[PDB]
Amino acid sequence: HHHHAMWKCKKCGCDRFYQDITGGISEVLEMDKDGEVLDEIDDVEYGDFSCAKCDNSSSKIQEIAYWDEI
Amino acid sequence: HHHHHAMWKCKKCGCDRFYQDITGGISEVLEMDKDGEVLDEIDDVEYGDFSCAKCDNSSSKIQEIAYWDEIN
Ligand SMILES: [Zn+2]
Ligand SMILES: [Zn+2]
Repeated sequence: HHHHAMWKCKKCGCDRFYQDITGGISEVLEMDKDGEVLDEIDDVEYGDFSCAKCDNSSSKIQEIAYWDEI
Repeated sequence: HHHHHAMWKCKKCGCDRFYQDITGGISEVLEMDKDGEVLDEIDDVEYGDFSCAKCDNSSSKIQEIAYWDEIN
């Protein structure tokens, strides 16, 4: 289910991509007297993909990248 | 462990359950499918302001919206 292939930036050839976290919410389950969250349940919203080398970004990886099979 | 030392309580509600906003950070995709779906990811979330789960009393500091009770 892995190592089947790889996406590559259509502009620079990088195969390592980011995904912006747009927002979300944390359900704090435990905190300490000093005020630090120790246990939580996050529900992050994911956003546009980006290229680690050139920053080519879009909502869909397809526009910014191609699938190179191994 | 500090996991039962006590509880924070809203200075308006008395509620002990708080949220923390996610201002948003960056994720690091490590495995994506031919369909374009993320499998493995390393998220670097940036957290924001606490908000009471009832009041909505909110601040960047839990100490401004709540007080620490003590289980003793
Ligand atoms: Zn690129
Ligand atoms: Zn409250």
